[PDB]
Amino acid sequence: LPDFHVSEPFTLGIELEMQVVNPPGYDLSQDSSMLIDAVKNKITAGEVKHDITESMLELATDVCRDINQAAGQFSAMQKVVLQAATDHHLEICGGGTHPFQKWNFGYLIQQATVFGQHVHVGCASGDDAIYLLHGLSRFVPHFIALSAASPYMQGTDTRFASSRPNIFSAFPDNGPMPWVSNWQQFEALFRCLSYTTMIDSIKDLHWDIRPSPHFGTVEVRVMDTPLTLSHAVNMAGLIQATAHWLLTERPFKHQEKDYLLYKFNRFQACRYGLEGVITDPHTGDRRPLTEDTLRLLEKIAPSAHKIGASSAIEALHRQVVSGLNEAQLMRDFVADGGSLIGLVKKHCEIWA
Amino acid sequence: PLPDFHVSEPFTLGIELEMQVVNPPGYDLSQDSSMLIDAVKNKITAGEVKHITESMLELATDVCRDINQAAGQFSAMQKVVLQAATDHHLEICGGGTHPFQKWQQRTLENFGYLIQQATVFGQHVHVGCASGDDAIYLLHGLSRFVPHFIALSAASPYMQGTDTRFASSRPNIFSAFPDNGPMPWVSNWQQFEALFRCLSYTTMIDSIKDLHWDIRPSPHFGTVEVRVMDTPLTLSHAVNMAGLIQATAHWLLTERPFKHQEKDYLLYKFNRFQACRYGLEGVITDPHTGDRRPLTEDTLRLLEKIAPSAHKIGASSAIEALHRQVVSGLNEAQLMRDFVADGGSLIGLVKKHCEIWA
Repeated sequence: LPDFHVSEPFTLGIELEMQVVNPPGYDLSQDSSMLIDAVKNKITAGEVKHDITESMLELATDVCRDINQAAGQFSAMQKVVLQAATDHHLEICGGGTHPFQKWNFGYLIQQATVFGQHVHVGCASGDDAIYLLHGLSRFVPHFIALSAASPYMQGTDTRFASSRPNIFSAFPDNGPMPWVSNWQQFEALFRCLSYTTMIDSIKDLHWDIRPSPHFGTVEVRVMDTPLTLSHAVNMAGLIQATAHWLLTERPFKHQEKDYLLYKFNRFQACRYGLEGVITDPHTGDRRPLTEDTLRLLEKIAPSAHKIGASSAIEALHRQVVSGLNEAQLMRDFVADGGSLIGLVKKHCEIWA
Repeated sequence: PLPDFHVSEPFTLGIELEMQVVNPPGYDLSQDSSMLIDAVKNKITAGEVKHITESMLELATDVCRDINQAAGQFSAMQKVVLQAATDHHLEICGGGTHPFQKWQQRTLENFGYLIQQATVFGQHVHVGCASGDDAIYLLHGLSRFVPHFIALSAASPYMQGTDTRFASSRPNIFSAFPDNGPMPWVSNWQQFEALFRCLSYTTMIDSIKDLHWDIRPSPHFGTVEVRVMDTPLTLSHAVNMAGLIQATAHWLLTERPFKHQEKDYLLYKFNRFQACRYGLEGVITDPHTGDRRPLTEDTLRLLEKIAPSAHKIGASSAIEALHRQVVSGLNEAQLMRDFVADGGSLIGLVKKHCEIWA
């Protein structure tokens, strides 16, 4: 593995996997490679690629300093993209799963395509990356609940706020990174994992949060892709302010037992969103995520000012206080008599 | 708190087989394994026959001293069950999954669509031990061969009518639950209680029985329970898998051949996946040395180390039959695939599996 790249203070990078739908039926497209081959010169900052499926358009920012910069690169990418979409009679929308799309790892891979948002935070060293990773792992339940946007799967209400994460549960590498206390221990772990033929690079390990020594960042990849660009930017600010608070204040001394209930709390967030309950593994104390998330928001507020994300922190606070659950909001649209086709159309208009 | 760990006679055996009750002439999972059970009330001389899941019949031996006593208790329950079946026009067969069946507690609330799949069927083996520390040592020893147990028992390539491409797909059914796979690491009984105390702080678990681990300790029965295997097509195989586990348990606790450390589990999920997907053709990788070898080869090394222990406890037959299987280059999953490749239907396949069990 290469030396851990020394990145600039808390740099930021965002990747969004958007859905490409084909009107008027509004199911996922399969001919969206021509979208990239339509913006292959119409994007100055950031990057746009596509999956092997052709139903996903990935937008990525370059390395930014704050959410205002990310927001600008996304805004500029959005105009071109929307133009190309219209030019090809296609539409773009966010969300963790397409509501009705129906589909060697055999059948595990034969499930509908899903859409996630990844956020990269710069670190100065490997030991800092490891500290940042463990610190962020504590709020993964919170990051999932705040971004949950995938209640529907193949036409049925799964009851989950975010069902997308269930699609990877059978894979060996799913979930939290195995524990390591520092960068040296991480290199040994990666060395051991590399023994299998399945693992050749870190890119192959789909942990919820993973470090990158080549880019000098820690990557959070547990979130559903948001319905709007602004919410995606706010989640990124949230993660950047938490990173700043963790690394500058070092509020915790990380212990393996901090991860004991990691999967149980992760499940509660996927299944119930902010109404899920988080349990402390050391004391057994339980708290709804709405309450606990408000406490995270108040704790990282000063750090949010410092790196320019206080506006994201304030908006997330307003949303937790009022409820605003996209999962439910989708269910209400449908409960009010709207159709899944209509819901996808609504989401296309919303993203624009 | 958890019960004190019951002092069992070491190496005794308790076996459970969840059998499939199918309905001719369509051969789908039946919804009457109840009237069949009520038909065998009392008839069972030793052991027990119970359901949960109207398509499932569970055959459980009592606590046995050796595999022969076990082969005995099953053979007798089998005759009884086979006759009750005949009188109700139902049939019985093994296998980890029903090849074409499609789906129709406080678990629904929590998991929703995740548990609304097809019924899966496993063989469970309980090995008695003297204490909690011994149970922990025994569990870690057995965790090293979980890939071997799965591969040797693989018999669930089909799921809901479709070929999954796995040898044993049943072990994935619980991949979405927070407590599936290997038990979190603890080094002795004292730490295990601390582990269980932690886990029970959550809503879905108040007892050892709510845990979906591959291998689970039972302070109540005074046993270490291996629960990763698919229910085999025959009773002889079920009995032979129990003898392997018993022989390995004997080798582990008497020779104490490994010095257990958390790093031993590092590649547990990758090796577990290789077994599920390719059966004995799977490759096993050591996390320490990085050595890679197919499960066929590794299973033969296991059979060698446990031959002496098997002789003393009366399970050499199990070991020899397993050895022939390993070098036979044939596996239930491929035999099911060949059947279908040759023109057979999944329905025909189930009918054939009922004739095999009988």
